[PDB]
Amino acid sequence: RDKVQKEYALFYKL
Amino acid sequence: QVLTQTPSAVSAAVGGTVTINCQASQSVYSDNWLGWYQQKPGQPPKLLIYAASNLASGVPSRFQGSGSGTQFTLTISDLQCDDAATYYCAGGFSPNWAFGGGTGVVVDGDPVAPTVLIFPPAADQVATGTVTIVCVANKYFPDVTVTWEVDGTTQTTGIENSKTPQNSADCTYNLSSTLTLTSTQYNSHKEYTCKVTQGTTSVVQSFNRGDC
Amino acid sequence: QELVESGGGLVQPGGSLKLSCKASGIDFNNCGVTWVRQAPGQGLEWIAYIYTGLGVGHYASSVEGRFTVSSDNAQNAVFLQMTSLTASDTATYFCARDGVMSGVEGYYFNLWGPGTLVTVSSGQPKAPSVFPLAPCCGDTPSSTVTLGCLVKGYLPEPVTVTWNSGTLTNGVRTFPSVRQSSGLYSLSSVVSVTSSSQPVTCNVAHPATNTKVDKTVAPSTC
Repeated sequence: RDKVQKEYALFYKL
Repeated sequence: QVLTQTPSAVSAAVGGTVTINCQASQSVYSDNWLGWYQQKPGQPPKLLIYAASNLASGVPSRFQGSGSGTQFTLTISDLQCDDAATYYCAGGFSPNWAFGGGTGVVVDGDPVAPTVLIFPPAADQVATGTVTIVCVANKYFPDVTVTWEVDGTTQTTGIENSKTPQNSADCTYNLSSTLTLTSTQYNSHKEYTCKVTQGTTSVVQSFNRGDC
Repeated sequence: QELVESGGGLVQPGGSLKLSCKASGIDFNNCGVTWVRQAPGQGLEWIAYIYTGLGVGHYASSVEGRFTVSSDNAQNAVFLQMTSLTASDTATYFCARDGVMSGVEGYYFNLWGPGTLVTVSSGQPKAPSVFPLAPCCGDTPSSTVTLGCLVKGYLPEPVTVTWNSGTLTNGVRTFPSVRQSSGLYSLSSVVSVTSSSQPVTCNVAHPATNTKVDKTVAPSTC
């Protein structure tokens, strides 16, 4: 997970 | 969360500019989680602006997004008839999203006088004891008003109208007016008239019961 | 590159209903699937979310504990199980897919479905009564002519009108339905066609009652 993928995961909490 | 949207409805002319304010009850997770969706009647929403200020792929330059934190603004420039729809702001707040109340955008285009069509009840309508006369106003702008006259008497009940969305090309409307009454009443008269007035100009279309 | 939701229909207050969201052109592998419902004439409402990656689901407070989002990847499709329903749950339910785009735009709902309409109430279904709409037999015609069909007195809205089995679409005007005083809906659909030797028929369908009516509209009332 890169920058765009971590904020996405952190957002929905994966 | 709550994204209070203002205004709830706006009327602007072709080529004009409209502004829609989106106030959030709390700061979004980040400016990368605030977008604007365009929705037209009978269709699913469509992403228009992402990241609070980035033009979505395929969206024209007339749309601009601005704001941050909790105050956001949508600006539509060179307003066209294809922009006639309802716009929503959706903000992300970590686990869940939140949609604004919506803002209907009506686009004032070139005025067009309507054509009127009157439809007598089908042959097998009176058999059901209920008759429904249909009248249609075709391709027109500045909202019209419909009045039903039965042998010169203006009807006050049994009337219900329905208007289609604005045409994506010329802002025009399309309306249908139906007059429902008892089969006993439909036979007690002959002349049924549909009058569609656009300001002070009227378009009349009638039919005689003894001919259809 | 397409999505379709199915399962909507008339349901009683308190009953359950499982909605599905199937893909036809892409897959639900490592992406977010969101559900958004919209009551008739109301605004959009975020309800539930589920990430097909590792089955992470989120639900709005309005559907807290009463609904459930599923992601059975068999025949790539997402589901939405609704338990104790209420009148307020009546709305058109959409499903959207994220990650379709590249970059931050992928966070947002890129691909949407047409939506499936759910009606919660105790009313009893009733199929419509299609009637032809043709000019009075004593009117001046021309190269063209406008014909239509009247669809009145039907419960659970979802009525689909077409002309010539979906082959005649140019110049079709299907007006929005209107809920009458008796609680029954009714709409009309007219079409402008060039007079000739072609069959002009309106195909009225009412999935709630599982009925299909075809009314050949005569060019005149004669």
